[PDB]
Amino acid sequence: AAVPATSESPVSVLCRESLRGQAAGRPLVASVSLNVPASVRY
Amino acid sequence: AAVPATSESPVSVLCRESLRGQAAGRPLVASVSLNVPASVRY
Amino acid sequence: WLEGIRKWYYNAAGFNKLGLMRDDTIHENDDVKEAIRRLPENLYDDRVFRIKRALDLSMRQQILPKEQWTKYEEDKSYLEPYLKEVIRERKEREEWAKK
Amino acid sequence: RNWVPTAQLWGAVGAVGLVSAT
Amino acid sequence: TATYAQALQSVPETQVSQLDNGLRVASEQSSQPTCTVGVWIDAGSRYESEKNNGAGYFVEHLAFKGTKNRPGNALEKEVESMGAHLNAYSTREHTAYYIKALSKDLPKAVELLADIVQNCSLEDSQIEKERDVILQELQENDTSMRDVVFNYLHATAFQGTPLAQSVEGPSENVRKLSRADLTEYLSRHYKAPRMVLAAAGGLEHRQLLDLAQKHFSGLSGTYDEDAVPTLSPCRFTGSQICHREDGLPLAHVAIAVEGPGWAHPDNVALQVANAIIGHYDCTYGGGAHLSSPLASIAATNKLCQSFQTFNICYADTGLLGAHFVCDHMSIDDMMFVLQGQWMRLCTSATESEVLRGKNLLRNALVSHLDGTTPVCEDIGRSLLTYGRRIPLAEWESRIAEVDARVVREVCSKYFYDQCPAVAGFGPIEQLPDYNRIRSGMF
Amino acid sequence: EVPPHPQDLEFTRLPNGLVIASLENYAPASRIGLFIKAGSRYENSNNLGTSHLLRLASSLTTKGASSFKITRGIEAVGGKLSVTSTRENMAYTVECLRDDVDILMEFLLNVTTAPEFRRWEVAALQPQLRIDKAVALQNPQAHVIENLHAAAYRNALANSLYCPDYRIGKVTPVELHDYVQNHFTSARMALIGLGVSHPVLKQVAEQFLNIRGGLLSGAKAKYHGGEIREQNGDSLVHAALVAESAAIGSAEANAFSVLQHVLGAGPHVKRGSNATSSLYQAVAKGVHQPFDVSAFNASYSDSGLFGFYTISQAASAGDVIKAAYNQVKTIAQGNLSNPDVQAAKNKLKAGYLMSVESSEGFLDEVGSQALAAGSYTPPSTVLQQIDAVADADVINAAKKFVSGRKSMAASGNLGHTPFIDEL
Amino acid sequence: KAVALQNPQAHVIENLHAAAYRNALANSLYCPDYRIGKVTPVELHDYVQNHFTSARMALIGLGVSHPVLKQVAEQFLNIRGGLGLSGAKAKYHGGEIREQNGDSLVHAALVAESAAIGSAEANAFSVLQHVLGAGPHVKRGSNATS
Amino acid sequence: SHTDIKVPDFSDYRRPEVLDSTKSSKESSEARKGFSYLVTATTTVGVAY
Repeated sequence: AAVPATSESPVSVLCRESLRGQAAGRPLVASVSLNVPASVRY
Repeated sequence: AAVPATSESPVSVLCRESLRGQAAGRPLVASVSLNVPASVRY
Repeated sequence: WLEGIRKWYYNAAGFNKLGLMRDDTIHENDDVKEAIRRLPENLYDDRVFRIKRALDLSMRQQILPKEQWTKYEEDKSYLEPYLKEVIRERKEREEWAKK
Repeated sequence: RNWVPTAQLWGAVGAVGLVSAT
Repeated sequence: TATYAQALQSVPETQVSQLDNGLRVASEQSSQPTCTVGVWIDAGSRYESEKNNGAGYFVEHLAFKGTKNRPGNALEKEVESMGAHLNAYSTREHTAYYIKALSKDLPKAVELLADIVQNCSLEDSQIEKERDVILQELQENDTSMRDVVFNYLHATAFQGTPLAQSVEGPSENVRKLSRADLTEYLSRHYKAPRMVLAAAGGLEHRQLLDLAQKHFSGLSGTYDEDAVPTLSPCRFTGSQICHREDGLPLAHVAIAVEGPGWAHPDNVALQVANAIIGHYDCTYGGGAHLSSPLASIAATNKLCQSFQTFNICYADTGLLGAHFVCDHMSIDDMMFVLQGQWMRLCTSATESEVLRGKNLLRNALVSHLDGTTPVCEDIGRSLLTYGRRIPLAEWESRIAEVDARVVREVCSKYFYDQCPAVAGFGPIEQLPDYNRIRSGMF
Repeated sequence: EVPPHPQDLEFTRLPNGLVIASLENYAPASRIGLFIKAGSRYENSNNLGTSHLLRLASSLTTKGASSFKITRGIEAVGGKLSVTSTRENMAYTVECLRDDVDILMEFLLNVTTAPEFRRWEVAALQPQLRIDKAVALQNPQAHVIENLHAAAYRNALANSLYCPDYRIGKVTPVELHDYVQNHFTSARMALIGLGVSHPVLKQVAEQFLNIRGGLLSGAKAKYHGGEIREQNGDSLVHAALVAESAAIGSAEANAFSVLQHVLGAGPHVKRGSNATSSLYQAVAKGVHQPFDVSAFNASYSDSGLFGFYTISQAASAGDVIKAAYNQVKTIAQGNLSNPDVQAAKNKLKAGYLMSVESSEGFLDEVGSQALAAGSYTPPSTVLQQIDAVADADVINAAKKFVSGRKSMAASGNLGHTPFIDEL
Repeated sequence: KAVALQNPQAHVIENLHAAAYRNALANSLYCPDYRIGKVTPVELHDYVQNHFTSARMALIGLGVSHPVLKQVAEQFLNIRGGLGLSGAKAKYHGGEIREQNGDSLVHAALVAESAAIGSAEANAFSVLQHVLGAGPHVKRGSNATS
Repeated sequence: SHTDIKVPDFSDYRRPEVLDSTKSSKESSEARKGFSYLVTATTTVGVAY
């Protein structure tokens, strides 16, 4: 819709801090939109 | 070399007769040549 | 005085005033183009910048401060080993082409 | 190789051409 | 340790004898503890009419399914249990059945070939089972663009003659062929004077011959005089057959001029010429540096996935040319360079490229005759084609005498301003028009 | 007629460990092969694919001959230069008429001891890795055998003969130089020749093949067991089930070789029903769609894999696989006729002899024996050893398979392809 | 698929499920490469008729009146073939899938079968997850309580 | 099967000298090329004039 995704796709990490949160913790979810960048969580 | 390979490469079976001999039976071997088509046995 | 005239000539030629090294000024024929293609990243990128810097000075009809001129004694042939081999390879092919 | 004998008949053609045509 | 010339004389001369019924028995003795022995017959689809086209191929499916002495899988079990291998092949002019086995097992091997060749069962139910096997093989072969294109090449080059026929035959024949057709065919063609019992390996000619007398003596040496199947020459037609199918990813093209026939001396120079142009495929290590101009251009410019020259021989004719596989946008370039190369050999072959061709040929000849099977086959087929085994030293003499002049003259004779036969299959919108192909011949 | 051869094979081990073996057969052509302990098993996870690119680089510039010269010079004499790799060895072989062996030998020495691996030539070659691999992978068997080794081992023999996709374009000139320096050493090589004199061959090795250093080291291959499944939809499923058997050379290895022929190891008759193939007959009893099955036997220096390989319509994979397995089970339970073992031995013995009757087959065998056991064992002896295998040994090899931890790989529409724990 | 797969986590989670189950939950959220270009109109029509049925749906709404939402469902979401072509139990199998690709960083997941959602045991696993550590709470923190 | 493909009969179009499928067409090739090329040479002569 009106809101663009946090990160627009196209086709990093060098420290512990930037690495924390990268490990997955829940099952995967894939989203596709008409107006918004796709996403995959977990 | 002078002799062309059994099968020239480029980049199925419908009967039991044409299928006999397709099952592998020995470890794989890969060949590369200067003058002859490459091959992979087994 | 040949070595004496040499340093004189080097400065008279003046590509050093634009910051160029002698090999940056060679006429590009197919042998040279192949040799440049064979250069390692750093030598290729440096060459590109020196030429770009020289073209920029030329457009402004200006030259670098004298302390930045390429020095005769420090100019070295970075292209020679590559070009010499490219030429050797072509000669070899040309010999083979005769029967 | 075959070029002499072919260059020689091409030779001849030009010649006879000129001679005649001119 | 000898030189190349000295080694050619190292070769044991091939021994030939003939039984009263006219069967020829030939062998080449080595020290091999294994051997290959088989029967080569002057029979193939070129001998078939439209009505029984496919018969020989049908017989091939029955040959090892049981004999009167060894019904059903009996023959099979015997060959397998002694560790032997039984094979067969049928071309448009020749049929062969051969066994690979321990030399000590030669007597049994010769007995089995004899049993197969004279007492094959041809059981009605076996025949019906083989109909379906043959029909499935026809469907499989339809997926082989190379087999399709070469059968198409024969179909148009030799249109209207027995050589236009495929070996397998039309599907309708496979459905209708009867046991009677097969026996009539075998009756007229499987005669002693048209067969050669060949063997290569650790064996002696005397033992081979005695086994021949022992097992093939009753082999018919006379159908009579009303049968004697004789081949008429087959007319070659400059023509073109294009099967357009844009759904296939790569195009296959085969082009050829009429060749001389088996026994013609010209075949040596043509083989040298073909070796100069050579073969090629995307996996060749050579690339831009290959000696053949067609191969280097092809590799550097990515003109094809592959190509091969060929010289297919028949009794008094043949197909001399090349086959290539490429992208739909490269057909014209390939054809252009290929024809340019034929033209260049006709008018400008150089001594050095010709020596290279001669060297390639020498190496191909000797490396091919490596192992008992290839040598056994060379014996059997050669007696049928040349009437004798031509020794390596003779091939060497024939090769040595070829020079640039001979290559130009022989190539000019067969390629220069001659009508070719062309076959195309796949995304061939870009295959040049026949007139354009014909003008490329000069 | 009366042949001159038959001479005997000559064998020599130099002080540096290099073996030189040859046979003057007086043939018009000669065959020389340099066998090396440099197969893919010697790659580690940091340089996977290096030996594959190396295999494709035999034609690049060397110190004594340019890339252009190697090709033109070998072609000028109608010769051949080829590289064959197995998980354990690499064999550089050359072919030519006997009067040109000096030319071929020189190129062979340059390729194996003086390669330059020029940065630009190496870069230009990377794309060939993709073409070479795609050509090989058109054969489902290649997919399955490669995955089977990856599933069976934790390391070494686990490595593929083909470069991993992620490594294509990444193999560096340095990795190639190091691979050659690490493994192309005298103690790891065997120069084999046919149609050549031994003194000459020997002298060549002494002068040009004295390469010191490198590593004769090499981590044992750790059999692990496991399964890799490649779903891809083909109407036909290709599958292989194996267990660890025996290292090549051992006596137990001969029993597995006999077991393989008892079971069925490839056709003997064109379009035949495989009357004497124990595995084939068992499967044929239960399945009526087209299929194929065969015992599978792979023996290596420090390990081996034995089992069976099957090809069937997707819906019948499980039926075919279980049937083949049950048949090996009956053998393990002692059900095996001495006649069948005799038939099997006949097949194995004839098959072996036929495998070395061509110059190519002979060279590979000598070369392989030279590296695996630094010696030459003639046919007579091989047949003896085969005869020496007892029915009990066969039954036991079969038991080992049945009770051994398995490894499996299958590709196709696997909806009905059983997992190891369902067998 | 390529966009999703730039995240190594996607690679790993997808492979973990393929390794854990024999079927069902084993399936990837992303189309297998070999199937790209092969999914047919018929397979799509069939998938919809088999699963988009009233007994397999729930219409949820925010900022809307329930009667209206309800009436909409009754008039337009009464889809037969309902209950549709359901599936089978997911068979936990266990196993491992290793994807060698050279990144300087290795991503790995190790699991065992736990409990179906809803069950009480599932809540214990959820608690165990937070005892162990389930994601950061402080920007650039040391995860003192993980 | 592709083996069910046969080239249609062209006897109605063939020059008479290549009507016999049991005879070599090479025996008449020079005569056939000579005829067509003669038409070409004469034409070129008339055009040169």
